[PDB]
Amino acid sequence: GFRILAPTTYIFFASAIPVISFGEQLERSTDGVLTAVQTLASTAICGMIHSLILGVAEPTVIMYTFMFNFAKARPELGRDLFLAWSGWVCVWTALMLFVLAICGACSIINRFTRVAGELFGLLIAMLFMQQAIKGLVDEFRIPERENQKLKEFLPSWRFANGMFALVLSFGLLLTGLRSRKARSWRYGTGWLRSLIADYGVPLMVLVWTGVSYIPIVYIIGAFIPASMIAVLYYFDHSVASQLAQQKEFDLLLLGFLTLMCGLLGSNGVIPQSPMHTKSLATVSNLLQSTMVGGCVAAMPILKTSVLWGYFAFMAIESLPGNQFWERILLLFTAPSRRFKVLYHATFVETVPFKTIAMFTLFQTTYLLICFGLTWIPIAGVMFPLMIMFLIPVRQYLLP
Amino acid sequence: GFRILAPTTYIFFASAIPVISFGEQLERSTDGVLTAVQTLASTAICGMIHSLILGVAEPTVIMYTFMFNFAKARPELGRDLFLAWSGWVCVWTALMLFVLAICGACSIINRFTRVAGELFGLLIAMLFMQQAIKGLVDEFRIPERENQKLKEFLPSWRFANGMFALVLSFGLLLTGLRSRKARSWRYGTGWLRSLIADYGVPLMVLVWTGVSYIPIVYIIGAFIPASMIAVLYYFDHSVASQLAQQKEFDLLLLGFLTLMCGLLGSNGVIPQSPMHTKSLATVSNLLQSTMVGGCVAAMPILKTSVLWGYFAFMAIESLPGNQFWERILLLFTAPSRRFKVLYHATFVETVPFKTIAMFTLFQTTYLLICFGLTWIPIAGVMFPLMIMFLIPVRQYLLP
Repeated sequence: GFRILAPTTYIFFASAIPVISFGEQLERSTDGVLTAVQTLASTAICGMIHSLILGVAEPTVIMYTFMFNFAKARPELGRDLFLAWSGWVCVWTALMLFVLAICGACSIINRFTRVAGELFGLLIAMLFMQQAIKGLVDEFRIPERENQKLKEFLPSWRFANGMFALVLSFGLLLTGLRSRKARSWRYGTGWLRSLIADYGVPLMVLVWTGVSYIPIVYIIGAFIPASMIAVLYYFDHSVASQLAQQKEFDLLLLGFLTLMCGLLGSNGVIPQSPMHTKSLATVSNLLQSTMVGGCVAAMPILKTSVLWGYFAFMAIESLPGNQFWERILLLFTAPSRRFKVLYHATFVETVPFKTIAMFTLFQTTYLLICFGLTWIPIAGVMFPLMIMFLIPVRQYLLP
Repeated sequence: GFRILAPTTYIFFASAIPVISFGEQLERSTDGVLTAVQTLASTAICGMIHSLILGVAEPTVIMYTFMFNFAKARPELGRDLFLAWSGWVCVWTALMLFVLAICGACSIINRFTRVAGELFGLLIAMLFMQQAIKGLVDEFRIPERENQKLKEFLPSWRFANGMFALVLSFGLLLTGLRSRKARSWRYGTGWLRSLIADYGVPLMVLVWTGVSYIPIVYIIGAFIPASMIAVLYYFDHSVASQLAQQKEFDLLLLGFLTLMCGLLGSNGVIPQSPMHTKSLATVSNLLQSTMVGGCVAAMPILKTSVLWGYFAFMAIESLPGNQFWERILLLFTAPSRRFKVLYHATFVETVPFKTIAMFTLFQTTYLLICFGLTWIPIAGVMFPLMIMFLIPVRQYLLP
């Protein structure tokens, strides 16, 4: 009992915050049509089923968002219909997962984790910090979409938005890095050290929210996002398999549920799976996701610019756990101080010339291409294919 | 030419910021009677004379302030008179320096620097961070002393004061520590590294102010502060002598000038002297203090909650350069992680038992005594004597 209780307590909190974050990310991105709790169901239901991985990632929210752009501008699909349009999209999505399924899943292991994923994890954090800055911008004049001619808006912008967005956001960022850091903090007590460390992010929810409160032809055309989402989730959801079953220690299934949660209103999350596994070498998803059922009423009771402190924080968190970022820094670094960096297991002796680390320029080029393309439609459609066209091919081209 | 130009450029900037800070510290503490520039003269005049040390320290401003409390509450001395009351105080002050002078100066070297000063430097930074927090508080409702019933005040408090005090203050603190830090910043260019490091504090003036703008029986009784100020300035001004003429490489004079700058409207500054000396082993005060004459018109042209980011920053800066603080931390530290701290030259092998480092409790007790006493009059008078009564005596008592 007490043994599984600890991982469930920890992982529940570390899973809910980005899920409710992506939730209100839909409360705002989708004009209120998709709420903060409707995101909680797409994790809690499936988590309670399983007969970590499971959650709602930002590709889910970004292609939900793009679907919103696909339906809202096109003449007569507008809104209100969208709720089920996700359903008929999840028909083709489910069937793509069914067609490829375990047969296609057998091949995934070799290419993606070794070279390619480092671009994925960085595009997520890139666009995630961007959609943290837009959230900083939201604490001034966006109230128009929220309401019209309201008492709040006037001098809560150039003035009160300072506190609002700025203070609580970055303050949460800094004081919340105490979570990742507090284990080896020198002047502290070991018995409670990891009490403040492990739960440091939601503890900083409470701290910073105490500081805050101190004051159809188209249905045929729906095969494209399904087919693409297939190749995307084969990367993410099976990276949960490649990362939960690591060297340190029903792959189809998803489709069955895509039709479900598509008809009502999920994937293998990249950061969350690894934290779940290390508990048993020093069952359990139902307890967490039951308390995510408690988080459906707790996002209610819970009842905000700190959130963007998360968006940016949780964006920054995958910087050190990303060797292509260590390469982007140690690429735009200097020549002479580079010698003082003696620690750096990724360079190694065999390629002692920094010109042998020169390619990173092309990983970067492909990423900046994909990011310059994500901010626009058509190409905001085709960003996983940019990965597939270019990166599986380059492996032979490399030397 | 170019050789002295560099130290004058650096030291001018590093000297003005606290001097103008203490200046408006008087614009506010002394109800506007003592301005930001009247503090600049008490450095520039004397600096131009000398035939670093010289400046205005916070003991000067704190006993100027206490003199203000001595005159404002007492029935008929009130205000406007105060300007010259400092003069007749500087009569007794000058004469105390004259009476003790070089004869008394001969004895100062042995006691203070070795054990006692560590309490001084910490009481300054303590009360300095406090008077940074009061400056954070000033960006809301203090406008009453500034004016009555003004357009600014209403919703520039719970709202616009957030930005005002909070943002610019702590933001300056963090980004301004780039000054002390940027020398060994790894991913940077060596040719300009110290350009951004050395001038990082005033460069952060410009950065954060670009971020800001983005939007008589009593005359007989005057011998007490003179006599006390004597023993105080014998510590500070001669610590400038003990620190400029260190082992790495007109002691009376002050009195003559005390009568001067007392009649019109200074000391050896603790942090500033050492930075001046290391230039010549790899004359000059007139150039700096001439450009402080330029800072008299530049505090004008210059023409603010960032300042308190300094008060607190410049308060924090003397934490690492203070072994009694390293002791206060490594005193309230933990037992088991203390062993991992292996770096710590102050503990040493001879006293390997942490109970031999136990006394710090009495240094601390005397400091918390003196700070609990500084916030009140009578005892806010007698804080250097608390040093003299207790600390010169304890040296024999110690073991």
